[PDB]
Amino acid sequence: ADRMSKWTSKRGPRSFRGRKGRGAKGIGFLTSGWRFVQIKEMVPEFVVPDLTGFKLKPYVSYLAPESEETPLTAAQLFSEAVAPAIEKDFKDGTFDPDNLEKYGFEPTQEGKLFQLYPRNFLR
Amino acid sequence: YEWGVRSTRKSEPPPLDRVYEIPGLEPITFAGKMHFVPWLARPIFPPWDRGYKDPRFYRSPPLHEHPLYKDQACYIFHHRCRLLEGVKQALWLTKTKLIEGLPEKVLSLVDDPRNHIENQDECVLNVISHARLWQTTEEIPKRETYCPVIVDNLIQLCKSQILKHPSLARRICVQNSTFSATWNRESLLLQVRGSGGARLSTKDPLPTIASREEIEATKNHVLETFYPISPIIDLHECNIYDVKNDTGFQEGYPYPYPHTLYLLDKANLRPHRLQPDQLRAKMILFAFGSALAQARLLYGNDAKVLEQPVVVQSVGTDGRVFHFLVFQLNTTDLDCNEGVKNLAWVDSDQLLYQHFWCLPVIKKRVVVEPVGPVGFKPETFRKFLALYLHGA
Amino acid sequence: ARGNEYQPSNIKRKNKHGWVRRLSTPAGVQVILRRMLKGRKSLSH
Amino acid sequence: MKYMVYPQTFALNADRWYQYFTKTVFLSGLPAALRAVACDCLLQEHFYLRRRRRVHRYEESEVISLPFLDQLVSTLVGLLSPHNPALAAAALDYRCPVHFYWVRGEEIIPRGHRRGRIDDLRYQIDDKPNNQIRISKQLAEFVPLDYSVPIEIPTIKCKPDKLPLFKRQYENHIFVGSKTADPCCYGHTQFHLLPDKLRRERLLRQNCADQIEVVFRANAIASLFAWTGAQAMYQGFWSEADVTRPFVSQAVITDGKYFSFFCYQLNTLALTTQADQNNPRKNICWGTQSKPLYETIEDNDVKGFNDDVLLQIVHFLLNRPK
Amino acid sequence: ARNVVYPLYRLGGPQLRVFRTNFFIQLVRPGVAQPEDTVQFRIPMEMTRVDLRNYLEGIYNVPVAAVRTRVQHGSNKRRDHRNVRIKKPDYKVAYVQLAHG
Amino acid sequence: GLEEFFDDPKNWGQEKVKSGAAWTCQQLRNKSNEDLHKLWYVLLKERNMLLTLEQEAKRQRLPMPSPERLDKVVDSMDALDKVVQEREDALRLLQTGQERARPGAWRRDIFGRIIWHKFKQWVIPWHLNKRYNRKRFFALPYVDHFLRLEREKRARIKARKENLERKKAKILLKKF
RNA sequence: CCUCCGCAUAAGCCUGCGUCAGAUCACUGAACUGACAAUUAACAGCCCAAUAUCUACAAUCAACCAACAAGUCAUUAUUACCCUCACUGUCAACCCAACACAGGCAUGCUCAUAAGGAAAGGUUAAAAAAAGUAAAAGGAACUCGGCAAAUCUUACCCC
RNA sequence: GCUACCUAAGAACAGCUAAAAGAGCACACCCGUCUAUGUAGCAAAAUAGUGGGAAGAUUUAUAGGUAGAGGCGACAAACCUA
RNA sequence: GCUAAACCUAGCCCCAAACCCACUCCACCUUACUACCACAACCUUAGCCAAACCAUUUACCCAAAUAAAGUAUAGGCGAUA
Ligand SMILES: [Mg+2]
Ligand SMILES: [Mg+2]
Ligand SMILES: [Mg+2]
Ligand SMILES: [Mg+2]
Ligand SMILES: [Mg+2]
Ligand SMILES: [Mg+2]
Ligand SMILES: [Mg+2]
Ligand SMILES: [Mg+2]
Ligand SMILES: [Mg+2]
Ligand SMILES: [Mg+2]
Ligand SMILES: [Mg+2]
Ligand SMILES: [Mg+2]
Ligand SMILES: [Mg+2]
Ligand SMILES: [Mg+2]
Ligand SMILES: [Mg+2]
Ligand SMILES: [Mg+2]
Ligand SMILES: [Mg+2]
Ligand SMILES: [Mg+2]
Repeated sequence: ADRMSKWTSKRGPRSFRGRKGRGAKGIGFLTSGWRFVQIKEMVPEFVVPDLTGFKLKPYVSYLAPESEETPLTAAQLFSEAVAPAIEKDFKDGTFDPDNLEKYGFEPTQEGKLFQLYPRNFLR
Repeated sequence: YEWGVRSTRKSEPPPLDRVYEIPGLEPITFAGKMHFVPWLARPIFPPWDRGYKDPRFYRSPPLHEHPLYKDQACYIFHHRCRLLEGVKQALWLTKTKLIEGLPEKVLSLVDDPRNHIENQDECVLNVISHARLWQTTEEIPKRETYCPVIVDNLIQLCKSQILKHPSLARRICVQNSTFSATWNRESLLLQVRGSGGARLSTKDPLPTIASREEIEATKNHVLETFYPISPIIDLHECNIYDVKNDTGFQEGYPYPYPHTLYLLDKANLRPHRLQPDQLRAKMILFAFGSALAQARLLYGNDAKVLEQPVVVQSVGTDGRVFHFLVFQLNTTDLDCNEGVKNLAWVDSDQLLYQHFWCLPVIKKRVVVEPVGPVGFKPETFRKFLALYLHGA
Repeated sequence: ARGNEYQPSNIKRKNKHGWVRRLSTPAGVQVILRRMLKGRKSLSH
Repeated sequence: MKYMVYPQTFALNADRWYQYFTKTVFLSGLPAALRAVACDCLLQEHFYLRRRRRVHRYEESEVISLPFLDQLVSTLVGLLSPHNPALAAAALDYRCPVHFYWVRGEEIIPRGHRRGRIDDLRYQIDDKPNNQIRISKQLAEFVPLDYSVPIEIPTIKCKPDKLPLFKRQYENHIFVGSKTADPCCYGHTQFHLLPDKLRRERLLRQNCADQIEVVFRANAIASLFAWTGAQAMYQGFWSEADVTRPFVSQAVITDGKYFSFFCYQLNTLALTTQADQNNPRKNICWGTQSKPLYETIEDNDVKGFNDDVLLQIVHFLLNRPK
Repeated sequence: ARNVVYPLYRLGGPQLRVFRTNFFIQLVRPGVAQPEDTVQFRIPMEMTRVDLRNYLEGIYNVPVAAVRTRVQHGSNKRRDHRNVRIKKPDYKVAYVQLAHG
Repeated sequence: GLEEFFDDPKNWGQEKVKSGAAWTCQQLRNKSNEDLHKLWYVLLKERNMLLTLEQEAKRQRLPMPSPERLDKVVDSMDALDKVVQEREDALRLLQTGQERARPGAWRRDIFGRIIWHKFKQWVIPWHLNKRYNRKRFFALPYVDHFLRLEREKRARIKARKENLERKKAKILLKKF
């Protein structure tokens, strides 16, 4: 006879308490006789770098001078990545409206391991 | 009168939107927004195929599409088959004549008092009492618990005679082994697939019981027939099969000879348990199958009368009633009814004990019958030992 | 003796007065709609 | 409410704890054509007998390893029956359960309506060994009672719960493999096969490479104490009326490739706090490292069959009551 | 990582990875007497014991032998001036048994 | 090791720890892509230390040495995440012209209100999905009256707000 | 001195007599407030590739016998199939009756306890009232009626 | 989620006599004959004692169904959240 | 002398003007707030009440305020419309 409390896996009868969980992402499946099969590949792997000889530390010196905040946009990214290559190739006759893929553009995301839309990677 | 009422079946899909009929135009459907709405038309979807294979979500080919599919129907006899006519049917299929009682050779084995084990009666009763009363924690053990354990202990008991007989060192008992044997009878294709544990395996084949004169005498006898029952009734009628004769072992297996097949009826329910007649049928076909498999291995795939017959024997039990069979396969040309016939000696309804009391019966505060086996007879164990000591 | 008419269970509570039970019929939908307009914090069990 | 003691356990360092519960000192060491029959059983399961349904890697321990161990025990006992007349008459069981129930130590209930009352800890061990051999006459002891040893019983600081161990209430059982009315009450040898969950290559996958020997050891101590413990009870001995002779049994624990051997002597059932207060007498368990029986099996032969392992199986079977 | 949509896997897929992991840990002093090898942790709900194993041995190079978890229920008994229940949040507790003794 | 869940023993229970300023978004933008990834784990370990330190103070019933550190650390990582997010977002625009990483649609729930429905991933196509087809992404007519009442309600609240604004200005004029 | 209660599971409830500090029929305290702790899976939940195809004979110690209301439990053929122990429940003196209510409340084990409990705030010994125990001689004379207490009867009539 | 009835899949019934039964005595359980207490009570129907049944048309746990111009009913105008 | 008493401002009401909000990450129609597998919507309002009962009947928002006009007309030619 309570409506206002949050509904949880603690709360039902036996069957109910089995079915619901907390938020944890499942990492396998079940087979006959309730045997759990784990898939190694479904388990997230921590991609953790080498920290040896690394100068950056978690806090910053106050002695550092202040600079104006300017966020990143597509326009300026194009200007400081693609634009110099394009204009340099515009000077000669190497540039082409077709096959501009040389500059880093891709027609499709289908083949890629890291597909941008829809996103297929974690963080 | 057709079966399956109308309400239970999958409902006939609703009639198509009338827009689809008009040849000029294509309908506006709710395909575009990826959900149902009632006002737009129902789209027709092209059938879908998962491009990759996934084991859990697998759909098998139609039955014609399987590689092993054949127009000619093979009939398979397995462990769960139950013959309608029993031994009568079994004999027909295996082309055999039965003889009541065991062979004289095996009965002569328990003739001498020497071959008897020390404290035979004491031991046998102990086996029954261990299996049937003292076994587990709970008071009254069930059949599937007591049936294999009683046989295991009776095998152990016979196996103690190694002291007396060195020949017993030349055998093993194997579990979870399988045989396959295929033949023809009036150009019906039949295949026996034998499953189940407790196969007695020896380095040496059994010598033949019956003489060549006996084998020649079988020719005059005619196989018994039953009408209007077909001899193929109660066998798994199969269109998808492969023909193979298998002894269940790879080439160069030590102990490759089938001495005895032990068969159990470890079923709790009466309807689940085979009838006595039906069980004797099962062991005939199994013994035949095991003998025929071995015959095909070393004598080839030809249909002929063998110069030296193969002997296999079998024991079938429920834990209480025992059936003993000796089988002799002397011929492989089985397609025609007339000629040389295989041989079978059978003893049936030989029960080890009449009843068993787990708990003492008290009527008016006095014990009518005490705990234990009731109506025990040792002659059935003698027969069991006789079959064990054969070929030793 | 009376008063103990409520003999509780989670299964029964949910199958009778739950969100899925509510949305199952148009009548129930309107029940939810009402509670939303009134500003109830419990729309259903 | 009793603790459920699991003989075959995933608990880290579970040998230490089991020694506490049973008051057991663990000691390192011990107190022909058989090769042909041994390797033939290996080849039977692995090679010679062909399988209709394909063998999965999870099912291999139950379908390959288990029927192998079934086979080896039954053959060796029959073959050695002329050597040892005891084994001729001996009864052997396949997957028969064994139960023992004892009390050791006390607690004060921390919370509830019974808070601050004295209570005793109950331990129940239920085990189903793959094979066991029972005899009518007791085996002779290894060492006498009051056999002082200069090695201390392990003591656990915290609650028994902190090693993952759980309390449950059910039927309290003493059982030797058969009921009381069976004359073969005394215990010869147990054969255990470890579950596929406690396999060594899985244990190498977790960082716990040092725990492979713990699993073997822990199984022995618990299951043997249970078995001898139960036998002593069938002779009328219990907590207050402690044993007047030693009760001995021996065990063979395997994973199908690696074999361990153990001998157990039970000297005392005085485990209850009141009984234990003044009693220097201890239970003793002997054991050795796991050794591979065979290196590998390819086609039709076994590579690097180690004979001494097979003989240690023989030497245990050869033991007879005097 | 938590509060992100995990990309689906089909057989023969690429190995799922995280590069920056939302999970944050506290190592806490146990309220009950423990074995010396056992150490206690407060853990995000959505974290698994598999995750915590990998987390510790990955980032901290701590070899672990065994991990067991449980979900601690925070009390909802407390009430404010407006007589409304104040919920103390539920958290996950992970016990880690270290390896190599 | 497990030891690095705690800071340097020399500064244990020191009442005050001198700590640096939180990283700025600008500073992090100058930093390399790979280097941000490395810095991010440096910030991870630091967070966990401070979180365990928070809890230990809470247990001992003592004040934390420098609680503001935690805030700084948090902010730095917020900043870092934002910086990285920006890069991904930028690249998406240049490659696909999609503003949102996860696909979705404007839909009409049964309550007749317009929602941004986010998609989920499935193995099978939508028409074959039993659970998905159970959902109603449309409003039947009976809902329209409620939509009216809802609107009217919103209007009332708004009207009330406006009035009070004016009234307040009036009294503020009489006092000044 | 009492125990027809207890211990456990289920069902229901949701931190609801653990620790520490203030604070207030009874302690100036606790079943009050705040802060801090805790319940670790082996038990239990959470399952299963496909298309055909199989499945006449109860249970009751299942034996003899005996029925009627006719009964909880089985596959085979071929194809496909190699990775492992994840997730959730686990506390308490507790639930439904507005209440710390002589009421309600399923199963297992203990059938009297090894477990769990306390009828008397202090006194005095009035009346009337409630529940007992005993009672000379008599034995229904009481009363609508042997109601009640007793005692632990017999023969009928109406329906 | 009470109660009336049904559906699915369960569970319970000691001891003693009985030619063996919708049998008899009699626990647990289910019901409520008669008396007294209670009557803002322990209780919006209880308690103490005494009684009826207690292997059956029995009792009972779980889930589902039938809805008011109606349901359900071994008909009491009974029951369908005091 | 206790218990008390006393307060002005939160806000709100009716107008006018003007056509409104639908919203970081995650989750949410299965037992909502739960990562992850082969049916469908449109269908005369009735009644209280008035008629001193009641039975035909009895005002109810339809797109310019005023006036035409409570007029023509309808109605158990009556209530009334
Ligand atoms: Mg009920
Ligand atoms: Mg758990
Ligand atoms: Mg389990
Ligand atoms: Mg007590
Ligand atoms: Mg009192
Ligand atoms: Mg008084
Ligand atoms: Mg008086
Ligand atoms: Mg008198
Ligand atoms: Mg009179
Ligand atoms: Mg008178
Ligand atoms: Mg009377
Ligand atoms: Mg009725
Ligand atoms: Mg009766
Ligand atoms: Mg009666
Ligand atoms: Mg009437
Ligand atoms: Mg009447
Ligand atoms: Mg009127
Ligand atoms: Mg009037």
